[PDB]
This record gives sequence, C-alpha cells and structure tokens, in this order.
Amino acid sequence: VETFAFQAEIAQLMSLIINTFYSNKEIFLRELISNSSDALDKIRYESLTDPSKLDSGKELHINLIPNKQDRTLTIVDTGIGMTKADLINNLGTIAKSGTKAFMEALQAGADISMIGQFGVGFYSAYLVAEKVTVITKHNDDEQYAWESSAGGSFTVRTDTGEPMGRGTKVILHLKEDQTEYLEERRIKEIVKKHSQFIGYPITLFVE
Ligand SMILES: N#Cc1ccc(N2CCN(CCCCc3c[nH]c4cc(O)c(C#N)cc34)CC2)cc1
Repeated sequence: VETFAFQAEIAQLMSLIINTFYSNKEIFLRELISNSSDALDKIRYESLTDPSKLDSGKELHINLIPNKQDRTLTIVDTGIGMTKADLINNLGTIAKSGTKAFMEALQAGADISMIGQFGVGFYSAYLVAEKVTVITKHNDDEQYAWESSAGGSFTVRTDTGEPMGRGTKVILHLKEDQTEYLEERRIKEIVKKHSQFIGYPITLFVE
C-alpha cells in the first residue's frame, strides 16, 4: 500500500466540503453518476475505432448498490476505467485549476451544488461519506484501489478483490447520519430529480 499527500488546495477543498454547513447533500449522486456517464461515453467512442476495446465487456451501464449491513452505497459502471497514473497523478493535477476556481466562486456567492461546473464534482462525495474507496480497471492496466478518508492523504494499491473486467466502482462508506441514501425510495427520488436523462441504463439494486 502506497500513501500519498493531497495537493494543499485539494486538501483545503475537502475540508471545506466536510466542514461547511450545507443541507442539500443529495447532489453528490448526480455528480458521481455524471462521472460514470462520461467514462462510458469514453469507452464507447474509443471502440468505434478499436472494437477490441470491448473484449473486456460490451455492456455499458450503471448499477447503484446499497448495503445497510456495511453502510455503503456503491456506484458501479463499465466505463473506460482508470490507470495507476490517473489515480496518483493525472486526475489530481487536472483538478488543481478547477479546485481554485470553485473555491473562489464560493467566496463570491456560489453554492456547493455548482461544484460540477468546475470539474471537481467527485469531492461532493465527502458530503455524505466518511471514506471513499474507488476500485477501477482499465484495459491497459491492472485493477487498483484508491482510497481516502480525507485528512490530507490517500492510498493506492493493487486490488485483489473480485475482478471487474473493465470500469469503476465507487464505494461510499456513509457517515452515521447519512443512511437515508441507502433507502430505495430516496435513491429513486434523487435519480429521477437530477439524473433523469443519463444515456445508459441505471439499475437500482434492492436489499
Ligand atoms: N493531489 C491529489 C489528488 C490525487 C488523486 C485524486 N484522486 C484520483 C482518483 N479519483 C478517483 C475518482 C475519479 C472521479 C470519478 C467519480 N466517479 C467516477 C466513475 C468513473 O467511471 C470514472 C472513470 N473512469 C471516474 C469517476 C479520486 C481522486 C485526487 C487528488
């Protein structure tokens, strides 16, 4: 297991998301589903020129899987997946400018629900999760687990869990007072409200 420090500005953003009083937390799900959709768009586009990229799985879709026993909500997709370099370097570097702009916008009167307009919607996960685990598999690479409970650091390791084929699984370890997002009717409500026209099947598992 390798442990890394967040860039200072990203650590600052995560603390802001964790510490700021803001009741409209449900928007986290839209941001994560949007990121899944983008990843599915990507593998779909690449396969138009290289069909063999779907050898790792042809079905393009999103599963939402609540687990009250583990207190997790998992978002699973069969998109393009992420490389080790994505998890350690690339996505963090890209996030620097959007993080800066978002925090400046909040100072000028924007609210947290606008976070996706700055390309850093992922971090809204920490509105509801004490820990986020991301398992991912890209065609050109091994299966990895990225994880962070904030506090300035994250880890990356090779994942030895069930093989995924291709795609990304975001496991939200929910805060004790955010278990409403494990309820079928609540998740259904949020998907209909904010993610109504996503161009891939979204299957909400029940327990
Ligand atoms: N400094 C720094 C720094 C160093 C690393 C990170 N992480 C780099 C990995 N990220 C993993 C989540 C990426 C965002 C995401 C949410 N739902 C998805 C669904 C998907 O299908 C794909 C794909 N493909 C992507 C996502 C976390 C942040 C941050 C900051």
